[PDB]
This record gives sequence, C-alpha cells and structure tokens, in this order.
Amino acid sequence: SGPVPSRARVYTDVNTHRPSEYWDYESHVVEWGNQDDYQLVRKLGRGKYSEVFEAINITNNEKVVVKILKPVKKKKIKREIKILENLRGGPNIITLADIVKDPVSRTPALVFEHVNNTDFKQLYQTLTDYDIRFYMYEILKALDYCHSMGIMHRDVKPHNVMIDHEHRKLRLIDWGLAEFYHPGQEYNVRVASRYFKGPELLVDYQMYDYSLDMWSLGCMLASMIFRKEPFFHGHDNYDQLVRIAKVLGTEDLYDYIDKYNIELDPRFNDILGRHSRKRWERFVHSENQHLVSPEALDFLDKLLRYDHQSRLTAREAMEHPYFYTV
Amino acid sequence: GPVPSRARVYTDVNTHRPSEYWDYESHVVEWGNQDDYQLVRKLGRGKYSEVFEAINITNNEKVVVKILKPVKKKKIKREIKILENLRGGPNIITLADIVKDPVSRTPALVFEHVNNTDFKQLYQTLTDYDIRFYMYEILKALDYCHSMGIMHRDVKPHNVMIDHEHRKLRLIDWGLAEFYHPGQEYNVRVASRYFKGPELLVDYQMYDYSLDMWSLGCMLASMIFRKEPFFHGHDNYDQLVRIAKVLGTEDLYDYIDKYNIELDPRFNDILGRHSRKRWERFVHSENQHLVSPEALDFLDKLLRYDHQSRLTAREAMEHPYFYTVV
Ligand SMILES: Clc1cc(CNCCc2ncc[nH]2)ccc1-c1ccccc1
Repeated sequence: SGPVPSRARVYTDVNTHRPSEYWDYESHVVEWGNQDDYQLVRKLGRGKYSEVFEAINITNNEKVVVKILKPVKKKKIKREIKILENLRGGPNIITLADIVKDPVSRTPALVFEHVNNTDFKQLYQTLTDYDIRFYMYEILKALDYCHSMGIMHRDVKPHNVMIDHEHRKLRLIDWGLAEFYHPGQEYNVRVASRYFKGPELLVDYQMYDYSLDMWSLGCMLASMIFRKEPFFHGHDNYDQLVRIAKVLGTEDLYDYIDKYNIELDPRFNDILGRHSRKRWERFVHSENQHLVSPEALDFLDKLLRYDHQSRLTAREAMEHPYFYTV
Repeated sequence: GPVPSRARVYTDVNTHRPSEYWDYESHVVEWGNQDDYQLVRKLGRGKYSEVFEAINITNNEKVVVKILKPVKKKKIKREIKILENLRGGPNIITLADIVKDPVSRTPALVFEHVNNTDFKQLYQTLTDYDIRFYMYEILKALDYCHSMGIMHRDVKPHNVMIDHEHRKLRLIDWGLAEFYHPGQEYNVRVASRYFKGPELLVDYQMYDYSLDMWSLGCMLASMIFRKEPFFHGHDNYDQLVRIAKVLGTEDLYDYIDKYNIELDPRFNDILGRHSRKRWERFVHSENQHLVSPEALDFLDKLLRYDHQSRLTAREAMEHPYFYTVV
C-alpha cells in the first residue's frame, strides 16, 4: 500500500504536549531590531543563501557574527529564527543575540555570539584521541538538548560545528535546515549535505526523526578517527547510498528497505550492485591507528546503521564506554 | 526669530542614510490586487481613512484593511514608505500589502490583524502592573521608530491597539508620521488636541521625537489618574491653558524664553497665571491603586514644557517605574 510508518524512540511527543505557539514557526511574530547598533568589520564567508560577517556591537564594544540572509524563502527564515529562539541558551548551541534588518536594504540578518574558530584542517593535525571524545561529547550535549526540545538539526557536518580549541568551546550552528519533530510527519528528504545524508534520505523515506543527526555524527566520527574526509564520498545522492553500501553491505540495505516497505528509485538498480559488510578495523592504518580503539569502533558501529531506529540516541551515545574518559 | 533645536538622540540617523530611505516622494509604490481580500465589517472611520476587518481568501487569515481617501498622494506615499521602513519593528503594526480596488482605484493598506480588547472592560480591570507593562510595550515601538528616524506625531489611546488575551500591543495609524531631519521646521497641525505637545500649541516648528514623549505622558497621566483626557482643551489655544493649569505659567515663560518663541496674541486674555501643581493632587480613591512615587516621578519627567528636557524613549525604558517589567 505504501511505506511502513516509524517514530523516534526518544522525545517522541515533546512537541505534541507543548502549546501551538512553540512549534508553529509560521505564526511566530518576528521583531527586527535596528541594524545601526552593528558595524560590519569583514566578510567571514559566503554560503548558498547567506553571507556571514564579523561585526562589532557599537552599544557595548562586543564582537558579534552577522549572517545576512538572501530572503529567498520567508517560511525558512521564520523556522530558523523560531528554532534559534527556542534553543537560545542550550548547551553548545550558537546564541542568537539579535534579529535585525538594515533600513534601506530591508534584508533579514541574524546576529550571533562571536566564535573564534579553529580551522578544520588545523585542528585535525593536533586532534588527540581524547580530543575526538571530548568534542564528540560536546556535540552530543547540543543534540541531546535540541532533540529534547523536539528539534532535529538535519545538517550535522564539521562546517556547522564551530570550535575554539584554546577555550575548549564548541557551538553547533547553521540551524537553517532544522525542523520540529512531530511523530508520523513526513519530511522533505532534500536536507543535510550529501556526505552526511542518512540512508533514509537517500532512499526517500520521509518519516525520519532525530536519529538522522546520529547518522551524520557517525559520518563525522568515522572521518575523524580514520582520517578519511569525507568517510562516504558520494559524487551525487544516488552514488552516496552506493558509497555507504560499499561499507555497510547490500544485505542489510535490503533488510532495511524491506522492514519499512521502501520503493527503491529505478536509478538505483543499475549502480547499487552487491557488496559484503566490511569490518571497521579495515580502515585502520598507520596514519590513523593512534585515534582508533575498540571503544571508538564499537561506538561508530552503533551510529552507522541503516536502520534509523537501531542507531544510538544522543543520550545512549553519551553513556557509551567511548566517553568514560570525559 | 526662534532659537533652533535638535533631538538629543538619533539626531542624524536620516542624514547618514541614502536618499531612497527618507525620500518618500521618490518611493515606487506597487499596488497589488484587492481581490485576495474580502471585507467583513467596519472597525472605524478616521479623518481621511476607513478601517475594515477582512479575510485574506488565499490563506483564510484575518487582516486589517485601511481604505484611504486619496486627498493627498504625497501623504499616502509618506505613510507607505514609513510603514515599509518600520515593517517588523517591535509593536509596530505590520503592513502586509498595498492594494487598490480594481474598479475604485482607491488606495488601501493591508495590515496584520490585531484583535483589540474592548476598551471599557480593559479600563476598569486594569492594574498598576498592566499599565507598566503596556507602557513599556509602547516605549519599544517609539524607541524603535525614533531610531529609524521617524516620529509618530499621533500618539494617543486610539492609535494603540491592544490584544489583552495575548498581551499584544501595536502602535498604528502612521499617516501623520514623519522623517526627522535636524533643523527642519515641521507643520504644527499634527497629533490630536489632548495629546498635542506645548511646542505645537506655541507654534514652535523645530520639534523632534520628544513630541511623542509628551503625548505618551498624556496617556500615562490619563491612565494612572483615571481622567480622560488628562488635559481637556476645547481648542488649540485653550489646550495650552489646560497644561498651564497643571504645569504652571512660570515654567511656560521659561520655555518660550529659552527658544525665543513668539506667543500668539490669542494667548493674552486666556493664559492667566497658574501655580505649579504637585502630581499628588490628582490622586483620589478611585485611582490610588495605580499611582506610586515611581509613576509620579516618571510622569513628571515626561510632562515637561521643554521638549529637550523630556526623557527619550530609551531613558524612559530605564526608569524605576519599569523595574517590575521584563
Ligand atoms: Cl493606549 C491604550 C489603548 C487602548 C485601546 N485602544 C483602542 C484602539 C482602537 N480601537 C479601535 C481602533 N483602534 C487600551 C488601553 C490603552 C492603555 C493601556 C495602558 C496604558 C495606557 C493606555
């Protein structure tokens, strides 16, 4: 008849039991403050529908980050703002400080706490096996919190994780794709960045949950311990599933899609092939062995599962032996 | 002639901004189609506008439609520009659309719907706290619009829509609002009689945002003392006399001397001599529950003849009267 329904094993009804105002971002009233209080200093980068700037709040001489949004979709701006407001103050969540709009331009801008970022590549060289544990625990704090608040980030990747290694501070940012979890709801699968996309998205299984973020986090952990960036290197969304199948095997992939009665896209049949399930110790080499341990591999194995229901939740992951040292 | 004056705050916000932001005469107005809106009932009738509750048929959401009698096109452009400039500001009525009826070609402004609680029910059950709360909400609107270089120039109870059930307040009716430019001489035929600042009544044209602070003072006094209106003039000359009966003729002569104001000969036989009355004189059994030393200290700092001596909206927000509000 169609796909088998699914629901989160944790924080299932947190949004249902809350008032309409909290989860309805379309009805949320956005109060745009004056942009004069902020003086833009330099461009920090340029995203798809946003330009980020380092700025100074002239009213208190404090550094801030200003994300000038290309207002391509209003509903999307409202969702992000609402989620940021909802999560404001949460552990390791980027703090939205202000919502402003420049008076002639009338372009929406989000003002955040400033983070002194340590480069992905630069941090990578000096990252110890403990450091991977510590920061992975810090991300888990952010995820367990946002999941407990009925929100799935849906865009977990190293670019969205800001780290100040000098102060051992981590912030989960870029909430633009984030969404309110509602049990039974069917979500758009065109979320997350290709390498971090969960199997559910690639096979077009819409009734996904917070566990999506746990797959993404698994991909990040895999890339870190093994020093293989990205871990699953798809060249497109179809190939992405093949790259996962080359590691997890095609047997468990068919068991997954059968369990949820998923109609596999015709473009898959000719590229998927047949693949054995690979051991996690196969990726261990001389360049990465110092960051790899049985605990790390046991933890990774419990994150990188086809079955979204079978993956550890953020809270279960926090209790894993891998983190006994943090 | 009269000594020049300028605002103590947001003096050159407009000057340092481009021509497009404040030249409303050059602003390009794009009139949408009125067919998206179905009028429900008349909410009231102003001088050059008729307001209606309406339904946006494309989304079944209620909206407010202000049909404007097009006596002057320059004024309509000014309002539209100001509304567009302020759109999204805290407690500012949100302009949602600008439409013309296809056959009538009459200009109409579409705003976000506000459910206004019945004034009579609200007036009797209002408490000391509700006044502090709603006053702070108006201050948010004023500090914001003054920050954007705009003086409302028509602050009065009628232009403050309050939804008590949801504790929502909107400052509306921007038809008399104007861009502040330091040194500019404005038309004094603005605001509503009871709310007209001394500067308007003595024909002192170089006024600023502080005009709105006097008007707010009139509302506050009316609220805490349960006297409506507080200064009950029967005309614009008598209006100054009503103020003089409270503030005293001594300070009135100090004011007009400070700015070298030529007092109209019509004031000669009506002004008289009046002593400075203590604010405690207006306290009675019917209003003593809404009055406090903080309230009287705050009111005293708003109802000043000298427009430069009145608290700015930001200073007013920092007053001890609001120490009990978020
Ligand atoms: Cl300003 C005002 C206004 C109202 C209601 N205004 C009615 C506005 C209206 N009615 C129809 C169209 N617009 C109620 C209370 C207040 C008020 C509340 C606290 C302190 C001072 C004043």
